[PDB]
Amino acid sequence: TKCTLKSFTVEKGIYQTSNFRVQPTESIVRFPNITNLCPFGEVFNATRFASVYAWNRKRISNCVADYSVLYNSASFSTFKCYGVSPTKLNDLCFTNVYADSFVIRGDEVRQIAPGQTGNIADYNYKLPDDFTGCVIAWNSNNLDSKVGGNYNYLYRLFRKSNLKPFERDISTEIYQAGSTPCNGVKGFNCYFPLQSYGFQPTYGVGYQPYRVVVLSFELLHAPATVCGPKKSTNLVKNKCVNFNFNGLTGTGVLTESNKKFLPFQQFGRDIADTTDAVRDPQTLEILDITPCSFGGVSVITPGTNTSNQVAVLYQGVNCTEVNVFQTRAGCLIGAEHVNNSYECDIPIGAGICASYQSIIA
Amino acid sequence: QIDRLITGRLQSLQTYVTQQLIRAAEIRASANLAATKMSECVLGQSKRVD
Amino acid sequence: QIDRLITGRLQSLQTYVTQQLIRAAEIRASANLAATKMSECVLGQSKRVD
Amino acid sequence: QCVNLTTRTQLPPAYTNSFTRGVYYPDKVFRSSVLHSTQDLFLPFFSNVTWFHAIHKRFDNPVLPFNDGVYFASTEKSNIIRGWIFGTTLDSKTQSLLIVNNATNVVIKVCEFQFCNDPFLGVYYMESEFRVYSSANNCTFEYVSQPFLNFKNLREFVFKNIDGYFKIYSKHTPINLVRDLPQGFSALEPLVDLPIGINITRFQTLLALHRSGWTAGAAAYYVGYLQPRTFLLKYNENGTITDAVDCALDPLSE
Amino acid sequence: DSTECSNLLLQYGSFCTQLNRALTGIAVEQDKNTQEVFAQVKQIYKTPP
Amino acid sequence: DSTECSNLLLQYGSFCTQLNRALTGIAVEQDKNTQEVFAQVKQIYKTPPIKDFGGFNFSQILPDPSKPSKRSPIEDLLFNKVTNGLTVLPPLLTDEMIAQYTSALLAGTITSGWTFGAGP
Ligand SMILES: *[C@@H]1O[C@H](CO)[C@@H](O[C@@H]2O[C@H](CO)[C@@H](O)[C@H](O)[C@H]2NC(C)=O)[C@H](O)[C@H]1NC(C)=O
Ligand SMILES: *[C@@H]1O[C@H](CO)[C@@H](O[C@@H]2O[C@H](CO)[C@@H](O)[C@H](O)[C@H]2NC(C)=O)[C@H](O)[C@H]1NC(C)=O
Ligand SMILES: *[C@@H]1O[C@H](CO)[C@@H](O)[C@H](O)[C@H]1NC(C)=O
Ligand SMILES: *[C@@H]1O[C@H](CO)[C@@H](O)[C@H](O)[C@H]1NC(C)=O
Ligand SMILES: *[C@@H]1O[C@H](CO)[C@@H](O)[C@H](O)[C@H]1NC(C)=O
Ligand SMILES: *[C@@H]1O[C@H](CO)[C@@H](O)[C@H](O)[C@H]1NC(C)=O
Ligand SMILES: *[C@@H]1O[C@H](CO)[C@@H](O)[C@H](O)[C@H]1NC(C)=O
Ligand SMILES: *[C@@H]1O[C@H](CO)[C@@H](O)[C@H](O)[C@H]1NC(C)=O
Ligand SMILES: *[C@@H]1O[C@H](CO)[C@@H](O)[C@H](O)[C@H]1NC(C)=O
Repeated sequence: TKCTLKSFTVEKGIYQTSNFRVQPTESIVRFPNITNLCPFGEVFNATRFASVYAWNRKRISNCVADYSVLYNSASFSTFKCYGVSPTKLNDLCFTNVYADSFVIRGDEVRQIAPGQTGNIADYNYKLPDDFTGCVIAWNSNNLDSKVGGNYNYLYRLFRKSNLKPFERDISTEIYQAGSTPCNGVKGFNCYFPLQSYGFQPTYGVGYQPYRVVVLSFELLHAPATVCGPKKSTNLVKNKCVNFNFNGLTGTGVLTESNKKFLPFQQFGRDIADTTDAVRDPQTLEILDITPCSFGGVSVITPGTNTSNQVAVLYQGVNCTEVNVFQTRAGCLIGAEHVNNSYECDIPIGAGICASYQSIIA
Repeated sequence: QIDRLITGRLQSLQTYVTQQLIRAAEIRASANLAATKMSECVLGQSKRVD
Repeated sequence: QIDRLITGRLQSLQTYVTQQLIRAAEIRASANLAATKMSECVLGQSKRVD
Repeated sequence: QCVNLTTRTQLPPAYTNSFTRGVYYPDKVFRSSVLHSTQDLFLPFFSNVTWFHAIHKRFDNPVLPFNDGVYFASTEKSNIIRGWIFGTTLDSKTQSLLIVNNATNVVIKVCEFQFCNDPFLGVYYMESEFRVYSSANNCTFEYVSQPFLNFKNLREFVFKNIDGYFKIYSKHTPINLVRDLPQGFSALEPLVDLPIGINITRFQTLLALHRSGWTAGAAAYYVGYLQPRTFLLKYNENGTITDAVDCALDPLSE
Repeated sequence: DSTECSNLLLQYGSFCTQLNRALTGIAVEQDKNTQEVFAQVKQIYKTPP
Repeated sequence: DSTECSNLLLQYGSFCTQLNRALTGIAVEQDKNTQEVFAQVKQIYKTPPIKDFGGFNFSQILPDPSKPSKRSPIEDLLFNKVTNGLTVLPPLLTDEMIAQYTSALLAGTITSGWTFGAGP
């Protein structure tokens, strides 16, 4: 009170000095059920992968994507992102994801990169200089390789011009190594562009076949259907907590509600447009949001020339939520309630007055 | 630019309305006094000095 | 952005407190009139017309 | 497969009164015993709504401009109206949205379709005739859901294209009136929001033929257009919109 | 008559409604003041000729 | 509860203190107004149990003993006909004590004339 009045002596009276707050104790985040998962099992772990001149493009959209399972997997020998962060894939949202799957040699795994120049980069699969997304690659020597040699995986060796980014070329036109005319007829200086790989189990690390899946993100004006997973916590009721329900955040006491919502309605508002009712997204139940018990802290004292005894009034605060007496004005601590009636010395409110004789109310 | 002009003109209009409310309160007090004089001096003879 | 919200809400609160002070002056004038009528019509017989 | 229907009878389209229909819930917010004034794309009260018939020989399937929204009213018996055609140019050059309800389920597709000039379905007295498209080349979005569906049923629909979201509001109403729109109040609940993100400027209803040439089953439907205006909506104790005030209709409601 | 100005002015809320309400209250208060001062009789008395 | 907002609000100084002090002045002015209007007597008078006032009936303005609020029928009808940091402070005088003050004024002006307003 001396701090509030900017004086070392306090006259007899009641002085509003501070503002009692019920501090939030927990944080409750309730987010709806993580269903309709993206089909990453049929892209990363499919039956047969495609060649690199005819790489399979899978469109990931209208689903929720759990990149934490993909990132925490130890089978992947290469997980390199060029436009995003691996730890923020579960937080960001994208319109759609293009998954480009193919098989290359182990020494050509570095060639799927922006600014990298190679045969696979120029003739088989080209990335732009402003590429966003992540390239994932893992060894597949136990599956793709055959003791007689797996010749099913072809790759383009010759083309007149370099690729545009995200361009396919499945054409089988005979290349002209020299300047002799070739009408599709092979000769001394005219060769077929698609050659087969030499995947065998006796080769070392670098010649083993590597399966590569490249995820590319689009951030167009289409709505962001692809988002990360939502980790909803448990629900705590009857306490002043910080609630986060489907992006609607606030602070309040969450109690059971008798308001019966219609099934299309999610939140509830009073006359003054304040959210006082809400539906939990996990379990379809209705909760009232009572604001925490904020109050004004008033100090009831006589003069400091008389005595240093004080009483504290918490305005509009019940005595179970803070010589303790409950008034209609609030909870009064430090004053002894008496049954006698006197004239009002220090006004408390609602017919209650305080006086010094100790402090009585 | 319109945000600057809007906040300037809104502050001017709020100042004008506040001054008009204070002057309307003063004129209401004067009119209550005039109605009291109409009741007590015209419609009757007043013992109140001055 | 928070500064814009702060100055808007502060302007709203100043407007509310100003009009509350004007209405408090009006209610105080009405209550002074009511106390005068309590003293002169209830606690005595008044010669004042109307 | 496409078929020109050449046994139609020429007749100008009709018009009738909207009364107090076309109201929908503007948001997902419960409100209790309060009057809420809201600014949104609403259908004007007592407005001029376009009336189309299917009677025998009338078969009304034209293409109409979408504008900012479409109120679709359906006085329906025996399920003649089956879906709608959504797009801009209605050919393979652009990307179009398909809403169909056949005998099993509802299918929602966003693809590059080649629409026929006269698209319809057909029921043999059994549905065994599908002539609504000729091709489907590049699909971007597919969505299979639960089925939405004297005139006995009244079907109200609101379609909106706002920020790439396709809002479908709907309400089922049991009526027993013969010819025109009944007079009453019914707020349309939100059914499904679609992430389409496409331009739509024109629309077309999909009907079904009855075969036993072709015969048109008795049906009538109504097209209204959504305009940006203010409604004062009344919310009861249970939280349903029971009455509304159009703020730009007359000075009394103003 | 600038519609962009009114669209930006709607972001500030109901200040204009408050000012119009206060001015309307002042305007009806002036008529109430004249009614209270001068209309203290319901009979229009006339002097003799 | 935003701490960054309050840190930015401390740059504007004591505006909040002025608003709180003006509202506190209004709040104590209302109690002062009620005190000046109704508490004009320091003696709580009662009517006699026998209401023999020479034919004059005051039952519609005297308090009703059957009602728990101890209000007059006219006062009961009057009370029936009237229907984010925000707090409402209760008034210092409750409605029961204001009714008690009006009952004391009525008993004084019925039993004692204008003499109780000028002395004993
Ligand atoms: C149904 O009628 C329409 C309207 O005439 C036909 O559409 C035209 O078809 C001819 C056929 O070569 C084209 O040359 C025109 O350009 C089309 N008109 C338009 C506006 O596109 C349609 O082909 C008919 N259906 C069938 C199956 O013949
Ligand atoms: C004074 O007035 C009251 C009410 O105005 C009278 O009470 C009524 O008495 C009659 C018959 O005794 C009843 O039928 C009414 O119902 C009473 N009215 C109420 C409101 O209770 C009372 O009789 C009058 N006289 C005295 C001497 O008290
Ligand atoms: C195959 O890859 C997918 C990637 O989504 C993973 O979920 C699945 O567990 C893998 N299969 C096996 C047998 O580990
Ligand atoms: C969502 O998950 C909870 C988890 O217990 C389950 O009870 C509920 O049935 C699921 N579905 C819906 C629609 O809430
Ligand atoms: C509706 O429009 C048509 C022509 O567009 C017109 O003939 C008709 O009178 C209109 N209806 C009303 C009720 O004005
Ligand atoms: C949508 O289509 C219409 C006509 O088909 C055109 O006028 C309009 O510009 C298009 N909108 C966009 C954003 O391209
Ligand atoms: C309805 O349409 C879906 C999708 O085109 C199709 O799979 C289904 O077979 C159709 N139903 C009938 C009865 O043909
Ligand atoms: C659309 O389809 C045509 C023909 O099938 C094809 O040439 C074109 O590449 C496709 N475009 C896209 C974006 O899929
Ligand atoms: C609200 O619902 C109750 C049933 O819970 C019903 O008795 C009451 O009539 C309804 N009120 C309105 C206005 O529809």
